[PDB]
Amino acid sequence: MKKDIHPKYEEITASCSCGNVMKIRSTVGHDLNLDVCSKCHPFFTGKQRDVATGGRVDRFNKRFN
Amino acid sequence: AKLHDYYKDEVVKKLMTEFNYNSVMQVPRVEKITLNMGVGEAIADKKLLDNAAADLAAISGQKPLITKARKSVAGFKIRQGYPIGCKVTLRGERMWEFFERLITIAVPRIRDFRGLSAKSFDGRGNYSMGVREQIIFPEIDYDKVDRVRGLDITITTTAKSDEEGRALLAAFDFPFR
Amino acid sequence: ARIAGINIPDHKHAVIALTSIYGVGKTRSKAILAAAGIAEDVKISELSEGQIDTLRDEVAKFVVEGDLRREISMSIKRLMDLGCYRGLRHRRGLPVRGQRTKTNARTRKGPRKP
Amino acid sequence: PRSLKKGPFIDLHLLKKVEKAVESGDKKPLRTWSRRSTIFPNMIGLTIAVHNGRQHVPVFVTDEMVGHKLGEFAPTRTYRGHA
RNA sequence: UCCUCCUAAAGAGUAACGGAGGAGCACGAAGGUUGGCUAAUCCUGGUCGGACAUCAGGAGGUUAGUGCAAUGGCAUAAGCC
RNA sequence: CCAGGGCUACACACGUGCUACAAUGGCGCAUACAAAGAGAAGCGACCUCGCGAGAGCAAGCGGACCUCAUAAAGUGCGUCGUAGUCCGGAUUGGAGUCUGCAACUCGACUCCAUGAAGUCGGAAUCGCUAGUAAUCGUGGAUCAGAAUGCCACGGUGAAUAC
Repeated sequence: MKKDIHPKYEEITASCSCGNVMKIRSTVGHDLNLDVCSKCHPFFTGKQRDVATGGRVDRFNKRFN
Repeated sequence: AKLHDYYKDEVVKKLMTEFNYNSVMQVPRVEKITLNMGVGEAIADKKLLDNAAADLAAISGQKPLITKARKSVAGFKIRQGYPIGCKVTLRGERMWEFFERLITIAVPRIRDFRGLSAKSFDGRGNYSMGVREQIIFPEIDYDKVDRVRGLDITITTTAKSDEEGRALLAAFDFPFR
Repeated sequence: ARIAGINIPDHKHAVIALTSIYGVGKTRSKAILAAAGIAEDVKISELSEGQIDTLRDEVAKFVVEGDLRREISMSIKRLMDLGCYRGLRHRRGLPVRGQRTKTNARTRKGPRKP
Repeated sequence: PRSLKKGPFIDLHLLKKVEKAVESGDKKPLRTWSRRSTIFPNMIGLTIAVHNGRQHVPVFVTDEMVGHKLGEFAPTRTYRGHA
């Protein structure tokens, strides 16, 4: 690489709010806590929960005996 | 980095026991990752260009190169030799660092991830994804706010098919609707 | 500071800045602060991480931005696929609930251009 | 809307004819002037020609439309354009 | 007045109020050298981005380029840095 | 005579009003001051549940006695700190209560979610000389339901007339 024009590039140690630690080399300036990470995520665990696209026979027959 | 090690164990063993292989040079490896930032408004104002270059230096690792317009078209009112876009190419160690940063910390924040497309592939092993907004990379202070300024990433593997590069990216624990 | 939809403007009060998430208005943000026990006087500026994730799980159990966007766009789309009158007024660009359309209903149909 | 302690509404003639056409199985468009009566689960599988004031417009009843009423699928005021 | 093509009849030359186009300049780099590089056009994917700017890959071989008209030429590049 | 539709449509133009564009305000909490009314197939306490619209049981009252009915601005405490904003409440989606055979065309209200134009309005033009204008709330007729209109009642209450 060129020796001056690039900024710093430090290994910083983030901790997800779910708890997982990650030692990654980047250029933030501080160890920053993300809210969600790729572990204990909705879609990476399988928690996407697609809506029932019309349960109108369940709705009606729930409403009326 | 560590996903280079995870590649050299798990991904290469899964691609060995996925396709019929003799040699370890059949199995593809990702050569490079290229960021593009297609600014296009540098014919109007000029400081947006170097601030978008600063955003690419913030998101990626190294400094972006300002690319020039090759063919001049009046339909976008552009001229030969104008600084019209920006690009970074990361290969090797910094590519593996950016790849683990894309997987681990970036795509979790992509604002209603309903599963990104899998028909995106090229025909010779290239993925291409265009983020609508650059916030999802956490390296921004957010206190600076300029514009939207989204970018796009093009990953180039030496795979031949799209089965090949698609299963190779799926070996890297990729979401893939 | 960083919640699943977008950020929170850190200088406002508690319920006032919690409402800025798409998907929760004022009484429901009041229910969130009741569930965390957070008084409304503290702003988001003072809020350390313990109160932040105690806010995060309680707003996670509530319905949030992206799936609500999907639900409203899908329900409108489904009514339009049906063939009813409500979806038909969603197709044309006129109000759906029986408004006066002789002279008013300008918000649904835009500026008074021609 | 109707209160949900009362239940749904269906006119006696419409109910009896729908039950007769479901039992005997013939799926011709039966004609009615009873737009207000709400559809039921019993009513999928039949095109029905409902009144609108001039003609009987036929609707095919599918899965989704069971909560709505019959008059939602027959536009009364036919408007084509001012120019 | 000068330049390029054709008539010009396979050396040069060769007319008409014959058929066609251009010049009265530019550049201290657009010159010299060393080192490097190879086009045009379509196809696919990709944020704004669109027939068409930017990016990545593929077919294809000079159909591209030459400071400026035409002929000859150019890959060892006379093209580009 | 009967069933359904239409009078409620909608590129458009006008009149009359309500509401906002905010700090002389918004919101939360606490607290004070009236008048005129209306009421029998009606008016509905108190009590049980509901965030609620309400529902259930349900005494009193042909009314100076019961019932709607709690008047709100005001007064006091804190925040908001000049932003399309804790201003605005239009539109839309879901969930509901009530009345009536029936709430889709086309009722009203509650609740949750969203938060449109709007930063005082060109050429013009209107009303008003005092408990008046301006601002604030209540009530009644019509009525199964459905007022931002109409008709009243009152609370704070100006400026100017050379």
